[PDB]
Amino acid sequence: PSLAPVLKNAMPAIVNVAVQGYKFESIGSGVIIDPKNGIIITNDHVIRNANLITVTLQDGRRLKARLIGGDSETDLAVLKIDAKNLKSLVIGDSDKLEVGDYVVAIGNPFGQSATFGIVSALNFIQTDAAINPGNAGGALVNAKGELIGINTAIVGIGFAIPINMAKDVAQQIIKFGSIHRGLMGIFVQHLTPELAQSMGYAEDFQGALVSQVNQNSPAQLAGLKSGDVIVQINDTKITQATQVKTTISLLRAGSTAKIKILRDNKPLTLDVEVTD
Amino acid sequence: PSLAPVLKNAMPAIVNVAVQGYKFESIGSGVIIDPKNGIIITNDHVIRNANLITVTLQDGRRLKARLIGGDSETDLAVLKIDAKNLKSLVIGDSDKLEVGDYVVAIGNPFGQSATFGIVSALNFIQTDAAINPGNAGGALVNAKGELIGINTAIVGIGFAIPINMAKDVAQQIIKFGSIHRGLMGIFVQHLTPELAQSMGYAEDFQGALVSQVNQNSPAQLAGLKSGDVIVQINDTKITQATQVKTTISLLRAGSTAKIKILRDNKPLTLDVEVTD
Amino acid sequence: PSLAPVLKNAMPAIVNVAVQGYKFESIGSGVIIDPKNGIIITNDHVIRNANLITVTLQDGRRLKARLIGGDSETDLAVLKIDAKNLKSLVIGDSDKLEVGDYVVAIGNPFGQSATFGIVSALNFIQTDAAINPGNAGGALVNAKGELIGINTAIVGIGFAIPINMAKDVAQQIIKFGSIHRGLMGIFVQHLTPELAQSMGYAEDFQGALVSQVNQNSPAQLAGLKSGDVIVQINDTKITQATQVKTTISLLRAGSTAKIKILRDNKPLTLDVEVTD
Repeated sequence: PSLAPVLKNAMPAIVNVAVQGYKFESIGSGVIIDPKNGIIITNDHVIRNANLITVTLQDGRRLKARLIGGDSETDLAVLKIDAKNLKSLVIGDSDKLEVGDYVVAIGNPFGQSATFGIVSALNFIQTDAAINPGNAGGALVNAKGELIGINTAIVGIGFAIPINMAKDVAQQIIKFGSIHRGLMGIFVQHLTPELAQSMGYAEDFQGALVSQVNQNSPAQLAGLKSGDVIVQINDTKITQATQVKTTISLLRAGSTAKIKILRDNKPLTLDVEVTD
Repeated sequence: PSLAPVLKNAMPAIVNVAVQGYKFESIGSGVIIDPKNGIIITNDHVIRNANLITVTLQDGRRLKARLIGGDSETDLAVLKIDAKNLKSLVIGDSDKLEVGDYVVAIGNPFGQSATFGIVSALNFIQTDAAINPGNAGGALVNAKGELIGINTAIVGIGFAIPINMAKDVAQQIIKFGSIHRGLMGIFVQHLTPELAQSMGYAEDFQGALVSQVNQNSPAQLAGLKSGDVIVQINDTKITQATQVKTTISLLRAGSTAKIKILRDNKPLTLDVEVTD
Repeated sequence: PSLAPVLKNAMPAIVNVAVQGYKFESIGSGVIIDPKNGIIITNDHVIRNANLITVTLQDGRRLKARLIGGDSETDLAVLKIDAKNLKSLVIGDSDKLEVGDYVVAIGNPFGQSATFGIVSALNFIQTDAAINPGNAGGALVNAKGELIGINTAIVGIGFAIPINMAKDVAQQIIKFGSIHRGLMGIFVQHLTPELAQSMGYAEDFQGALVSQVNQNSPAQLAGLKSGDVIVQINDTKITQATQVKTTISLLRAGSTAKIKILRDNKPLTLDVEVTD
C-alpha cells in the first residue's frame, strides 16, 4: 500500500505563503479551509510584520491575501483570498486521534513536501513526522487523508494544533475579527453596544461576552454557558474582554473565584476553580 | 490501520523513573516485567549515584523503589516495587526479530511518548525510531505490541537491548543479586559455601560457578554446561567469578585456552576459543 | 506485516565499498546491477582519488574493483567485478513512483543498515528515510522490494537518484566509457572516426553524436532524435561533445537556438528553447 492516493486528494488545499515586510522575506505553507469564501490558515509568526502576503496555489496562481487576523498562543493566523474555483481537502476530527495513529505532515515551501510519522503524545499534537520552516502552518493529516492538524514551528520532535481547536480560533477571528482567551477553556469578546442590543440588553450595558465555552472545561462545570456576560470577577469589576485574562492570571492556581455573570437578564454568581 | 489499539495495551507497563542523589535530578522510563513481584527494568545510568529512586505509574501512584541491582555493559538495571494491582504488557521473542520489522519506542518522561521506525540492523538492536533521554530504559515493541527490547541512551540512530538478553540479565540479578559475564557468552557467579553444599560439594570447595551458558556460543560448543565449576583457566587458578573476565581478557583473540572444570564431581578440561 | 521478507531478497545485491588513496580511507555501499557482467553502482565521491577500490559482498568475499567510469552531476559511478555466482535484486520503475510511497534506504557500511520513510517530493527523489555516509550509493527500494533509486550524500532530509536515470547514466559509461550531458535532457558523445563510419559517414566527418534523447524533453519536442549529429549551434561550429554544454551554458534561459544537425546524410536545423 501507500499514501499517494490520499495525498493526491489532500494536495490541492495546501498553499505556499510568501511574506515581505521590513527588506523581509518569509516563507511557509498554509491550508485552504473554506474555498467558497477563500479562507486559508497558516502559522502566525510567518505573517509577522507582514506588509506583502502573497499566496501561490497548486496551479501556480499567485494571489494576494488579506490577514483577517491571527492568534499568538496557538501560533495560528487566518487569511482571506478573493478568488474562486478553489478545492479543499477532506477534514477530520482531532477527538478521534490517538497516539499510534499514522500521520503525514504536508507543506508547500516551493512553487510539495510530505513526511511520515505517528502521533507521539496528546494542547498540541506531538509527532515524529518531520516538520520544517518550509512546512509549518501546513497540513497534518491522518492515514485516511483527513486533515487532523496544522503544523507549527519549534530535535526529532514536531508539534501540531488539533484541527478542532484550530477551527475554533479561526471562527472567532472570522466572526469577531479577533480572539481573546479568558479563563479555563473559554473564549471572551468585547460586549460592544451593537452586540448588547443584539442580545436584548441596553446600549449602555457593559461586560465580557462569553463567545464560547469548551465542553467539560472547569467553567462549563462551574456552570458558565456561552452567551453569558461577566461584569465582575471577585471584588473586581469587568468591562472588557482583556480584563478576564488579566484578572484571572493574577490569582494562584486552584483558587475559588466568584464571578458575577448575567445570563438572559438574570444575575448569577459562579464559584470557579482557577487553572494554570 | 494504526497502532493505537496495541499501544493502549502496552502503556500500563511503562513507568516514569525519577532519581535524586548528589542535588541531582535524573529522569527516564522503565518497563514493569513481573507485576506479581513488582519488578521493573530501566537503564543503568539513570539510577547512577541514586539516593532516591521514585517511580510514578500510569494511574499516577508515586512509589519508592529498591535497586535490586544493575548491569553496566548492557546499561540495564532492575528495581523492585512493593505494590499490588499492577499490569504488564505482552512480551515477545527477540529471536523472531528481523530487520525490516516495524517498531515503536515508548516511554514516560512526564507524569506518554511513542516513536515509530523499523529495525535497522541486528548484540543490540539498531533502529530509526527516535529514542531520547526521556524514553531510554523504556519499551521497544513490535507491530503486535509485543515487548521485544529495552531502550538505551547514545544522530538518526537508536539502540535497544533484545528482551531475551534483557530478561537473562534481570534473572541473574534477581537470583544472585549481581551479574558477572565471563568468557564467550557465559555468565558466572561466586561459588559461595552455601551454593557449594547445595550442589553436593564440600563447604571448603572453591571455583567460579557457571550460572548460564548461552546456546551455540563458543563455550557451549567447547562443551561447557551450566552448573559447572571452573577451578583453573590455563596455568592460572580460579577461586572467584571476577577472575574469569580478568584471566580471559588477558589473552589474544582466538587462542586455545585449557580450562579445568568440575561437573558432578568429575574433573574435566575444555579446549576453548577466545572471542574478543 | 513487515518488510523483512522483501529486504531479505534485496540484501544480496547490496555491497560494501572500501576505498584507499592519497593515506585515504573511504567507505560506502553499492548495488549490483548486472551479475552476469559483475557490474555495481555506488556514489561518485566515494571513489574519488581512488587508488584501491575494494568491494566486500554479503558472503564476505572481498574482491577488487575496476572503475569503468563515473558521473559528477548525479554523483554516480560504475565499477566492474570479475567474478561469478552473484545475485541481484528485483528492480522497479521510478516513473511509477509517487510521493507518499513507502521507501527503505539500505546499505552495507560494515562487513546491513535499513531505514524507513516515504517519498517526500519528486531530478532527484527526496525522502525522510535516513541516509548516511555509510549508506550513500546504496539501494533505495519501494514497499515491494523493487529498487527504485540510488542513495546519495548531502537535516531530516535524504536524496536519491531515480533508478531510471541511474541506469541511463550507467549504460552510457558502459557503452562509451564516459558520459556527457548536453542541452535540455539529451546526452552527447564524441563522434569518433570509428563511430562515424559505423553510421555510414566519412572517416573525416566531425560533430557531436546524440547518444540519447530523453522523452518529452525540449529537444525531443524541438525534434531532435538520437543518432543525430550536431555540427553547429547558432553561428558557432561544433566538433566535440564538450562543446555542447559549453555553447549552451553561455546562452540565457529560454532563448531561440538554431542548431544544425545531420540525420542520415541530410542536414537540418532545429529551433530550440534553452532550459536552465
